[PDB]
Amino acid sequence: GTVNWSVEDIVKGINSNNLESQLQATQAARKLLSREKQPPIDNIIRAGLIPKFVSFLGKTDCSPIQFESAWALTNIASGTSEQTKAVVDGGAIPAFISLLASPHAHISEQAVWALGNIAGDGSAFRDLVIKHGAIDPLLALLAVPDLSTLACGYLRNLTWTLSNLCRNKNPAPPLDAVEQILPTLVRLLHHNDPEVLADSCWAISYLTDGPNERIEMVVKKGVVPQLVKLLGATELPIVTPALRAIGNIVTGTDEQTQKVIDAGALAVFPSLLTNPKTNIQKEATWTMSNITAGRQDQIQQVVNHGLVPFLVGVLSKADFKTQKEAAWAITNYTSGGTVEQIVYLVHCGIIEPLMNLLSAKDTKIIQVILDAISNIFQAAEKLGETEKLSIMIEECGGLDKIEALQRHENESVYKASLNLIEKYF
Amino acid sequence: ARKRSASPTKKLRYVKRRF
Repeated sequence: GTVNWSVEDIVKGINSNNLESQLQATQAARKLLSREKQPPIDNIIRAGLIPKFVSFLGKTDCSPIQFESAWALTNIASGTSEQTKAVVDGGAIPAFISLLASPHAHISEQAVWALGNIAGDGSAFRDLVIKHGAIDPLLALLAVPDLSTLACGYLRNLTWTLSNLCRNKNPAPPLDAVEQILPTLVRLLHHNDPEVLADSCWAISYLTDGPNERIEMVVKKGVVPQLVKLLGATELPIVTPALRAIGNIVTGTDEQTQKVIDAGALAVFPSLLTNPKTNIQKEATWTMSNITAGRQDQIQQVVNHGLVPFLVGVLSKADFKTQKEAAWAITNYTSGGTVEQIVYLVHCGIIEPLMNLLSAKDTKIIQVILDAISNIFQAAEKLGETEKLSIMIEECGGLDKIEALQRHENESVYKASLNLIEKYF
Repeated sequence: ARKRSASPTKKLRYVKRRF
């Protein structure tokens, strides 16, 4: 019937002034564009079919052709930036926004999907979709007493499109649009569907990936406790975005970081810092590094939750990126911590893994480790116990690594190693 | 001790094809 048509046949059908022939040709185009391997998007564009599909989007009298053209244009817009641009240049944004209010649920869903692709292209098309007024009808589709009444796929597509409206920086989404979307996003963040939860967490992670004012916009809605609960979830697709969001939040002020701590986040990090998925370990160690850069009371809460031994463990054995994040965490700890907190860090066994990491090739991690060692030595100076620490480093074999780094190509490593050896060895 | 923000995402376009 409409299977395995040539683009020539599709064009002949769509060029006929018979709406039923046009519908069948558009369905053939949809089926061609829905094939697993290499859909002929470029051939369809070159045939000049995008304007015809956009015109069909407005055939209120023929809902099937609306649906077929919406599907075809969705799949064209799923391709390269040039193909999405081809869809946009045909005038598809306002037509899809108009279809958002269609009485046919499948057509409205297809329009949601298409606008999601368009906005997902980048910040320019995102903001253009916003300027055409998509947020109001999109959110109206979700203004129901109980989200569970909506079809699962429909709700998932709406959540994903909203997440794409929150995505990308340079520039970040308009502030008024973020404020308009956030309430519905919190409501979705309390939904029970794993995919909806994952995409809501991804949206929140986008919104928190910026200055402290954006983070404040998010945290003032009260989402941090729910984010921590989701941090404790079993599904990795949920934990990953939740963890990214929590990390973004703790990159902000001390008060926002304290909101993360007050919600019980630290209690989850024994598992996160031992998670078998390397990316979770890296992201959790980076989050810990930003928490240890906080106040001394926040460092103390890190201590009380027994997380210093887990940092020692990650420093001792882990993927090198995770070990680098752990070195950052240790240096921040030693920079902001009290003498008591620093000696506790040493008592947990940080020196040996920290010295073993000086064998790496990355210069910046070497500089970070040397700064942490300098801070620990200052702490030991205020206690007059520098010789015990020097003996601990020498027995470990770290003095050899430092006197070797004296000959490092980088100037900062050279000077820091020489300062350490001149002042304490 | 300064806070370190996340590294840039390398996935610059998020789109979905309907099969």
